[PDB]
Amino acid sequence: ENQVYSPVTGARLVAGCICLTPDKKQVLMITSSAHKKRWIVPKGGVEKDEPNYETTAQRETWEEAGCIGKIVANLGTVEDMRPPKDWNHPPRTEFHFYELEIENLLDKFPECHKRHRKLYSYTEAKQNLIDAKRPELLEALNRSAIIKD
Ligand SMILES: O=C(CP(=O)(O)O)O[C@@H]1[C@@H](OP(=O)(O)O)[C@H](OC(=O)CP(=O)(O)O)[C@H](OP(=O)(O)O)[C@H](OP(=O)(O)O)[C@H]1OP(=O)(O)O
Repeated sequence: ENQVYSPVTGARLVAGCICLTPDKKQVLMITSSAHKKRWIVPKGGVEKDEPNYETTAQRETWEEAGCIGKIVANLGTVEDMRPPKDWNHPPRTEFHFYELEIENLLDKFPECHKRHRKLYSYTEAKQNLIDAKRPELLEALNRSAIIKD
């Protein structure tokens, strides 16, 4: 619709955040809208108007998790290497991830009724993304400044 794709791989361009607490013991996570039981991290599709990936990230973090913070690091890109449904390979999604230091969480936000939202230690957060079958999101988490204990 209004989405943007890599001119090389034709993959859909996404940006998101690893929203860490100030102490950096916990990371904010949200539930998928399609898969209502899977815990992921805030991200969404880049739109034409958006000048940089930081814009898409901070927007998507707000819309999806009602989270406000400053980007303290670029974590680089990870790919969603998901084989096409008629599989029985070019990547599906390129994600541009930033580390964000949480300044505030709001009780209202545009998908406050469509998603849940919780802070998880590195351990619980690792298992959640295993359960979710999203290792490219775990790769991003690992590039963060999160404490591993
Ligand atoms: O499920 C997947 C892809 P995967 O099954 O991991 O290969 O992602 C959907 C995405 O559709 P797709 O085009 O297949 O990537 C969904 O996107 C689309 O439907 C866009 P399109 O159908 O490709 O135009 C949508 O992703 P975006 O947030 O980036 O929009 C879904 O996110 P949701 O809104 O449910 O949180 C996202 O699910 P998830 O990341 O598990 O939460």
